[PDB]
Amino acid sequence: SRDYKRKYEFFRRKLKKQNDIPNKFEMKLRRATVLEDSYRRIMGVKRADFLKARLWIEFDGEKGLDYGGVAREWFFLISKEMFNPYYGLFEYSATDNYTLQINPNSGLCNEDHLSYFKFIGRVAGMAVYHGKLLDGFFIRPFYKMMLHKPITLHDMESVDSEYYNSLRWILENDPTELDLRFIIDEELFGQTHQHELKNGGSEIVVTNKNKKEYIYLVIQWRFVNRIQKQMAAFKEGFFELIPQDLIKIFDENELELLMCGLGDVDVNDWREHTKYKNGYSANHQVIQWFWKAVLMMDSEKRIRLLQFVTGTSRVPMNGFAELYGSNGPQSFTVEQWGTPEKLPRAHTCFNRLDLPPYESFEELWDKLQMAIENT
Ligand SMILES: */C(=C\C(=O)OC)CNC(=O)c1c(C)n(C)c2ccc(OC)cc12
Repeated sequence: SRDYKRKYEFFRRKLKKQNDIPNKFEMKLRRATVLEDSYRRIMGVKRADFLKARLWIEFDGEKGLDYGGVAREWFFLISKEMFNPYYGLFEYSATDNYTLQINPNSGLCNEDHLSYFKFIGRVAGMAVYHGKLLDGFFIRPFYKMMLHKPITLHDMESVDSEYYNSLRWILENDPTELDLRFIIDEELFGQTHQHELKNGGSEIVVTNKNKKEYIYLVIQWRFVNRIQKQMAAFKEGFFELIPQDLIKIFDENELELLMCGLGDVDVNDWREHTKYKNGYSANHQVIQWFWKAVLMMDSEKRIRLLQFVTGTSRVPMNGFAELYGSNGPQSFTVEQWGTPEKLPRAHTCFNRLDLPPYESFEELWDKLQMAIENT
């Protein structure tokens, strides 16, 4: 089979251009109401295929800009809004994670919530159709639901590890003597909430004979049952732009990468194909601290550092041994430039981090992550 790169190019060949469509899609929005205005237009088009036209976007009556860049800005701005937990469509999967899942209480904000999921679906499809990325990472089960792949216990590990270990225990041992029932206790607002996994579930005991069912119903309750209509509205919109036949070529990792640009970076591969100049070296103290800092950063923040130094996020194929700059090949490198008072600067055309010789690890962390806060 093909690898991701060939897969993508194959996918692009199959995604045929739209003939029977106006040569552009005009929408004029206002930054302060970018959600309401984007929604109204994109959900108002005669046909979804109008969205496949080249994107002619205009913010606030500001006339005369490069539409390839204004659109990229829109994808960034509309993502920020759609995926803000304030609105109640999406919420963080856990207190300790940066990943997003559908909020099952979405309907309480807005009775009309489902049509907003279709909108988000269309915009996601538009990102994929025109080759731009959404700004936001979803939980793995979001990506599997899109591909109609089964949600597994393995998918619980990435989200909630303590809960995954209780269910793995149950899987690997006989739970009969625990006297567990076909119910789920949930903690909300400092109260206990018990839900039937099935009819008369409180009176049915979990054993080795029915536990595979048990684990399945749990996983469903956690990731599917309360969010079926929302996801189904999101998919309808998404599939109005990308035929679901075509998306099945990718698996859940490749799909995340396609839509959003993961998100899973081997820091060892990063470290062993790096150069050092202007006094720095493989074992210099400042460089040790740099590699410590990177190690402890969020996989989201590691990428935002890579975006800053490279140009955009997209680790090359075969790892960091084949990184390219502007003119030909260019390995990731660090140069001892400037003085501790100034932040680090990046030359994207030479994939190089100009890094001052800082005196402390925490100073390095302070200055490095300030200079990343821009993209
Ligand atoms: C509802 C409270 C909550 O988080 O419960 C799940 C808050 N959401 C909104 O007030 C809201 C606003 C201001 N806008 C423009 C919305 C559009 C769509 C939705 O759909 C859920 C909610 C919105």
